[PDB]
Amino acid sequence: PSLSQPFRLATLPKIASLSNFSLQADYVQVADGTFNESTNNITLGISGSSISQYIINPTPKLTFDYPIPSTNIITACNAEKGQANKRNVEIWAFGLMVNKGNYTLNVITKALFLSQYKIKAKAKVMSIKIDTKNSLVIAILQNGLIEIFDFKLTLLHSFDISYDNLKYAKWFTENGTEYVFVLCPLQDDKVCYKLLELTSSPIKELSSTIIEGFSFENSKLCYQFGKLYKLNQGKIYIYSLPHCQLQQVIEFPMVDKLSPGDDLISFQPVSVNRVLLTVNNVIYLLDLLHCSTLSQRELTHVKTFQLLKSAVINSEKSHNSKTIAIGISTKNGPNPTSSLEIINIDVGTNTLKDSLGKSFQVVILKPLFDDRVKCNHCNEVIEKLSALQDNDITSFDDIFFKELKIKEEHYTEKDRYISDPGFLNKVLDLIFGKFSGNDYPKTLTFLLTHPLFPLSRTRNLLSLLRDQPRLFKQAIVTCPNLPLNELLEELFSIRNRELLLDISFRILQDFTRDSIKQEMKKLSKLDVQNFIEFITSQSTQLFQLLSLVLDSIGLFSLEGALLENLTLYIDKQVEIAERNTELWNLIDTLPTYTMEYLDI
Amino acid sequence: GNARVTSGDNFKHVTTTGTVTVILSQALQSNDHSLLETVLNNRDERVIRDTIFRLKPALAVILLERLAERIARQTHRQGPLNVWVKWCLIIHGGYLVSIPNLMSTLSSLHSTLKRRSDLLPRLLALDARLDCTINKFKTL
Amino acid sequence: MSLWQLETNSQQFLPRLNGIIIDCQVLGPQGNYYSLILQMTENNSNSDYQFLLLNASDLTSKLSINGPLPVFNSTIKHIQQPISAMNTKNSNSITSLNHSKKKQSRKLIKSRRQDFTTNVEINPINKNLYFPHISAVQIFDFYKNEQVNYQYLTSGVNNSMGKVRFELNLQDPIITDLKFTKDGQWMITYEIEYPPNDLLSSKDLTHILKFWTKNDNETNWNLKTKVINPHGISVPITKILPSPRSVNNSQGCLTADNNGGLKFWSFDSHESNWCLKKISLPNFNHFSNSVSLAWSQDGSLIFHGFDDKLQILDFDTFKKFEVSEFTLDSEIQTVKLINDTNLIVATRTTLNAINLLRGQVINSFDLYPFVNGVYKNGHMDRLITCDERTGNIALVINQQLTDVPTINYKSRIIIFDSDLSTKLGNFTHHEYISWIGWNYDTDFIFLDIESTLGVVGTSNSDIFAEQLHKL
Amino acid sequence: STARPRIITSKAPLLPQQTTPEQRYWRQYTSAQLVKEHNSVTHISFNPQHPHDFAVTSSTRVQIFSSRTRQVIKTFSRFKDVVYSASFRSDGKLLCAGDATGLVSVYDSYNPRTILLSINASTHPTHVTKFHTQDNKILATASDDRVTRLWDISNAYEPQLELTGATDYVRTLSFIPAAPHLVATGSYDGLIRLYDTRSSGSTPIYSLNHDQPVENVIAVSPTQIVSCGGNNFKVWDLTSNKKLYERGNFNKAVTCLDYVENFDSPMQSALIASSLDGHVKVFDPLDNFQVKFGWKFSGPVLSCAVSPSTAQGNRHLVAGLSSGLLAIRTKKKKSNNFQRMMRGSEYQGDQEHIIHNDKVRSQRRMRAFERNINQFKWSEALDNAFVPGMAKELTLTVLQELRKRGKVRVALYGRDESTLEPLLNWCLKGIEDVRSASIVADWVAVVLELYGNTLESSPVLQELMIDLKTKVRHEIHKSKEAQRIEGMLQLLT
RNA sequence: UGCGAAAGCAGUUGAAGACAAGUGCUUGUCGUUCGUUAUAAAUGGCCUCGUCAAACGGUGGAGAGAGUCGCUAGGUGAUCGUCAGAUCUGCCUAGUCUCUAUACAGCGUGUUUAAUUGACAUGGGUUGAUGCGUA
Repeated sequence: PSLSQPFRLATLPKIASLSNFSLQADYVQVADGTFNESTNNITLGISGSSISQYIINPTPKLTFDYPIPSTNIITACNAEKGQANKRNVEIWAFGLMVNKGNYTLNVITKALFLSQYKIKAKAKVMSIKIDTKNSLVIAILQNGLIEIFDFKLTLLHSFDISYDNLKYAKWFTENGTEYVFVLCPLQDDKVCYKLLELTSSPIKELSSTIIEGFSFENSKLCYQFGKLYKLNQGKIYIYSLPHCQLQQVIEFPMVDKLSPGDDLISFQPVSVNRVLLTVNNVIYLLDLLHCSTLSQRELTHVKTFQLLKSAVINSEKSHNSKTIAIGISTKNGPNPTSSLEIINIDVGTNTLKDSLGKSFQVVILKPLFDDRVKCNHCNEVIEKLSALQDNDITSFDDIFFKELKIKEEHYTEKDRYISDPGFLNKVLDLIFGKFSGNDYPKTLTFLLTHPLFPLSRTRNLLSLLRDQPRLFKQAIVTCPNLPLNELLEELFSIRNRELLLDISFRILQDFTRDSIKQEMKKLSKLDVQNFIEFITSQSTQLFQLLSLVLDSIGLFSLEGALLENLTLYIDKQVEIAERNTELWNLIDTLPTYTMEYLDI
Repeated sequence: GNARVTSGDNFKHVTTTGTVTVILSQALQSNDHSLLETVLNNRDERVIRDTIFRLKPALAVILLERLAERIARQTHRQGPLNVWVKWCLIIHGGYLVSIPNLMSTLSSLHSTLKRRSDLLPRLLALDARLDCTINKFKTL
Repeated sequence: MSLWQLETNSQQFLPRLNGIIIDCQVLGPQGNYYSLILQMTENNSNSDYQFLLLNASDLTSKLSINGPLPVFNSTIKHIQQPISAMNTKNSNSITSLNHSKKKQSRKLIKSRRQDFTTNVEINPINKNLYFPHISAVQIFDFYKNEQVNYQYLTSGVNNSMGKVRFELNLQDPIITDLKFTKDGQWMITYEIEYPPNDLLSSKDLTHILKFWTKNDNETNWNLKTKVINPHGISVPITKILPSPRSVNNSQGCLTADNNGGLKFWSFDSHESNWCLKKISLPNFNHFSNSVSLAWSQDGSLIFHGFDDKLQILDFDTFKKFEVSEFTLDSEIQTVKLINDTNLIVATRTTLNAINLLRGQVINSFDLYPFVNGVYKNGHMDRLITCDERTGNIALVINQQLTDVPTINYKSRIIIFDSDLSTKLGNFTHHEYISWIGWNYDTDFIFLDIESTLGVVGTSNSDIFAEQLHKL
Repeated sequence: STARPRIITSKAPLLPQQTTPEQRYWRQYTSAQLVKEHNSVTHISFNPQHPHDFAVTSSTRVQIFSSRTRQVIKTFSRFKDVVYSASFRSDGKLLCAGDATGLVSVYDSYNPRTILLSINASTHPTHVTKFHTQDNKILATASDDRVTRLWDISNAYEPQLELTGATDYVRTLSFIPAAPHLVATGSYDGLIRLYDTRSSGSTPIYSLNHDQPVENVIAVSPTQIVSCGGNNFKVWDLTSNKKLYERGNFNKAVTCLDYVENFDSPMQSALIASSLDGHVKVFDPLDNFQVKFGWKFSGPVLSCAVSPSTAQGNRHLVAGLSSGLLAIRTKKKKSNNFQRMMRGSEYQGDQEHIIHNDKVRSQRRMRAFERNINQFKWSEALDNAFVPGMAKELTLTVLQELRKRGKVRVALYGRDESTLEPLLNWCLKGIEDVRSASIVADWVAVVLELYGNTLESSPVLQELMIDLKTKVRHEIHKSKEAQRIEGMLQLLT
């Protein structure tokens, strides 16, 4: 999963209503019908400027613009293509309020102006759904009325939810049937949730519930696949349809540090169990199922980025993992300028592989039993060691062995309690700082035998221990996770035969051929040639190591004169190798007249 | 019953005149066993080298597969065909390296070669015992 | 069984009985029924008796009776093999009886390896209980508490003839592992065939793997494919893990060696057989029988613990993910993820819970006082079990002694919620608990060396009627 | 008690190129008769009805071959110049043929004397004359005049329709099943033209580009049409009007093509395609048209055909050669007073309350060696192993069973040089094959350990061991070579 | 026996009592004990219910067999010999080429993914056992 660099769609006009960046998004309305996975067009309603359609690809361009007076605020806007009495047509429906005195519901039909209509709506138009199959425009008013109109804006049916001050309404299709659920605030932080099914009455109420403790003023809401997502005070609350029951609450520690009022948060969905969150100029791609931050991107050249809408992938059914989102970006400077920007999103495979280790959430052995049967303080120690004078070996070993009650200079099964990794990391830092040169404490010998030797210190350890033959030998035999690079570079630079054999054994045991083969390739050609010479002058793994060298060299690099010397040597070995074999197997594996003298 | 047996190594689904290249390329493309077999009948190593030298690299891969199935069915033809296999691997080494998958497309070679190589320690043990008794009575 | 006719010294036979006949009798006023006791000396760990009642008319089993027949890793309590003409693996000579009894008591008291844990499986579709008996599988219904079936899953001299004297030293193939796909239609078996003694090929064990299938109504598994020597020659298949439901719709499995190899097999409809789809190279010459394998529910990543190191392998690449390498204090026994988030890893000294999401160990519990060397490598696999919804369980057994050890044992179950934060429950039983595994409903079943499957889980007419019935 | 297990024949792991169920069925076209004809046989067709006699066009004559007898039963020699087709009508009553002169003659099949209708289609040669499958009356004709006239048997004087537009010779006509209106023609232009007879016609509805001269076009199914031209055959879909598949296994130019479906084979449908390279190969439409079998013939194959689906008797595969050779391959398919005395055996208990069956099914007779193992005749079971005309696989078992039973030394005690020779002679041959190499290695070691002294005093055995010692050595060399190749491969990868 | 990999790495097989046999001594034995992690061999081998013929469906195949002085590559013999070669128009092995009921092995066709039928009175007696066929 990754976030593409945003690319500008258009520059927002300099209007007073749009001067408020915090409320700027509410004034920009995106049509649901035209912005999806497979569409290349975006229809947008910019309050006080126009309602405009843009083509995204190959390059952003403006295709159509309907001017609106500056004094009007676009409350709802929706556009869908279809066939109307048959001609291919595009139906545009937008709702405007002028000073709250009058509400306008307008319908525009374009030949793919064939007709334009307008009526006075009873209240603020919040959501509009255009049914091209039935040629019906369905508008949701803030006073709870659901009015069904034809393309001529003739009212056909009107349904009231019995509640006013509606604040959220969303359309969704399930199994071929259209639905809508509406959230209405009540007093004492109570919310009326009602589910409606669209079909004698075309509208049927399926569920109605009252939700307690659900605040709107500081809550950002979005919905995806029967799940309603609420962001509030850095906690994401997941409610599930049809009954809008709370399933899970996700604490997002990054948002908990935000001072209330200065940070601009926008929250939209992008795929299954995956949402997009923006905090000022930083963008996050979150996996809510596993609680992981898939991808983070910072837009240094914009003060704030606000989401408007995103095209959502049905990843369980769609092989596409790439989608697009639209938001408002505001630049830095004394005269800030807002721009519409599109971001391409790679959601990923919706799989645990993507989320592993990227969680946005931030040990002492315990006896298994608290209480006639057969049995078969790290900080204090660190402080004591830290107080020691530099190059004081005897005190260092005395404190470490005596405090921890360590009996052997090498790790054993009886020292499991010491296996807390941090204490080892600190002690290793202590050993390095206190001691340098040719004399190191016997503690290091114990740590080198410790199976949990830190990976952070494994690098260059052979170089550090290069001075002392004994410690170096100890590292090879038991020091875990020694980098193969250092072993190999040391393997072909040593001339000592004994260290060569063991390094071979160690390299072979802990690494596969495929990993070793690549590293040998990076090496210089002289060194392999030098190693090859030592051969011609427990041998099992050493030969097998040479076979690895030969393959990494490849066909082209090998030289004939050197090859023949090898060709002779290996033949001698095979003749011997055969010879011992029959030796080994061998270890595992009357006359009519005859003359005789009596014994009397 | 009729259950299929198998083994772990079946990695199946994971310059001079007289050269017989022209007949060979056709025989492999059309899978003409009889025509192919006349080509394999010649044994002159100089001819073997020249044929494989001019054979198109793409066809060489199926040639190895075709030789592979011949060897597996008919053990006695191991010797004569192995020179073909050895030469195909030598000349077209570079191309074979740059192939997306080898185990699947040369599974039959690996299956055939692995079966023989496994037998080696057992046969050496048989050989040693025979030399023990043969030396014994020849001396006696 | 031989019926000797003493009038003419002739005989009639009833051969190929399930075991050697410890006892015979004629039970009836007219000898209607013959009552037999059978032993099944194949299972040397335990004395597996089976009681037969045959109808004398046609010599056919009128009533066959036997308890559950597990195979423990070692002999238990005071079991002694029967008396034979020679001392062999499966029998004791005249002299060897007393000495073997003494050695058995001394082994149970003095020695420290006390692993009697036995492999068992639970069938998803039917919830019958599958016992890998020597060279056979015994299917037992614990809801009804009876055996339903007994099928020979190997070649070998199984029931072709009764082994006697030297033939008794032969070792039939042994079913080391037996596992079912999640869908429950496919049965995977892993078998080791032992060559006879005193031949050239008397040290090359043969590793076989087999795939069987059956419909729900049928009662006999049918062998569908057979792999001889998977992963190479003489290289064991230490572990089998059937695939999760996501990948190939539960028609696949993973097999792991002692050399670090992973082989992923799948069912190909076009071929109509199982075929080796993916492979990892077991080439490095590090050998260890201690290997752990777990698969995430999604099927994307695989956890392979070999010796003291755990590796995260992507399923798509079948290679290390691009931290995947985790070192442990000692060799891993069991790797399991209780839920998609948490991975529970047991080493020989401790057990630990790790968050894959955070990559930080949460809880660690010390096991060394109880599990030090009593269990061989890989049997902790069968002692520990994990539910798919609630949490896991750890089973810890210990010898009771008063004033040197005594043969009697005491077991303790510990229910752990996910990530081992809290102990949901603690329980103690009075006998060695051999195996505890998760039945697919909420409850857990466990097996005792007494072969007892316990479960841990959440008017004149009225007189006239009587007189008529009496008559 | 349990019935005795049957000894399990050994099965070594499957080797490449195993026999497939498709091949097993097609190998049963065994009986081969080669007939010679005066000139190249150009076209072959099968009567759709019983007994499905097939007609072959050669030179100036048409010959009908009986299905059972496989010999000529009727001969049509009235044609003055060469003849170019012998398709039957759907009913099978009529036979239509063309001439170089261009006339099209319709004869009553099985009555060569009578001529029913004679049509002067065109002055140019008339290569293809096919009846319409759905409709009996309408007859189609294709000429080198490049117009595929649609004739009617009732009215012969003028064509019902005259399709045109082809810029080269038309030699291929196909009628799509379930769409009788549609007609498919192929020209050497490289275009397959599809026409609709319901419309006015004379202009193709659309053309499919084949890029090489089209030699034959066959409608495999109502939505798929396969056309063989040039060095490949490509299957097209009309709904999409694009090629689903193409196969280029052939070397020479495909010439003829035939299709058969729903016959008793494992493979539901078969597509046989002539090659002109002497090959005629079978493709499977259910498997993306992959090859499954092939035959080779002496010369180029100019016509192929297979017996229809409802053969109702021995099947036939027929191929035609330019040399005139015709190749046929066939898949062959007391007293009353006594009876009244015993009349009950027929009854199967249909009217009875209770049906009780206890008879055990008859098992296949067990071979001699199995009888000896079951009776514990170890030594004899070894002798039966090495008998003349004993299949190799069966012999390998009775060695394995005895080893598995643990009876190897027991089977070799009472033996001398006279009776040991057969075992070594097999071993002399078994050592070569990979499967028996391990087993022979085992037995050979034992007889040495058990007959060392006997070997010294017997000269014949000494030779057997020298010869054995030679071949075991030769096997070492082969195995050693295989290892070097195996190492050689690992270097490449 | 312990550990381990399967390979192996280390370590064992002691003492008492009693009986039998041969001649207090010698050897062998233990339904006797203590302690240590710690050849066999009493002539002695697995039941009956239904057989035979002919098909059909999958699974394997070293294919089961007969020819070709037709090619390719080897190995090698008898007698003579002026050592260059001769006659046996030499022999054997392998590959190839031609052909046949795939001719060969095996599991099933009580329902299975697929795939069957037919014959018989499954009895008693008499002759031949130097049986019948073949060299």
